[PDB]
Amino acid sequence: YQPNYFLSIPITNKKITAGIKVLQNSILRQDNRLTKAMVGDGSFHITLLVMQLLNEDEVNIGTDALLELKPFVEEILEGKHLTLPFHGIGTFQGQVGFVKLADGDHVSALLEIAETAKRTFQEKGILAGESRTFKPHLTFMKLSKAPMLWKKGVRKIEPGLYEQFIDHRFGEEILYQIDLCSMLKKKQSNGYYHCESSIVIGE
Repeated sequence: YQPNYFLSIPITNKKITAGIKVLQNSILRQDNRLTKAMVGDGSFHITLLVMQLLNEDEVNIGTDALLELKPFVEEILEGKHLTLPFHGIGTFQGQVGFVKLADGDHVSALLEIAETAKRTFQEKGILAGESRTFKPHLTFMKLSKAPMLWKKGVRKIEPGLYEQFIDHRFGEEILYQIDLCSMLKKKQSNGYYHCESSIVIGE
């Protein structure tokens, strides 16, 4: 199915987003027509769960399900913060560029949170989650965002473009806020997705 909503972990560590800005700019000085492929300032996030919310009631139901999820995430973390280290760069078939989530104990915990999120939402009547493997990543560019690129010979992200950032430590994000975000609504003033509601997992 086509999702229109998602649970989002926003990137709040300014060092991470500043490092990505540098990466994006270095790519652009090499090839400036990649401008519209870059994800917008202020939009950086990890997608935790996708879903469909198709009316006002369902948007309210999503918000309820997010609230209900909070204690579950607290249970899962067992008194330790979840730290997500962002290191290196990867692509999905040369069309989507992303900062990689480093391997570690956090990946399994994150996956557990994603599956518990999927269950919590479905038990409230929300079509959520996917059948494909959860592979969290921090997107910085998508060629699909700039349709004219095909139309003029740019049909893959040149791996040389981000060569210098291949083993760049962008930084670490501690899980705290989880946002319920609209994919299709107008973005916030600061560049972030439209947010229906948020919880904090935190403190």
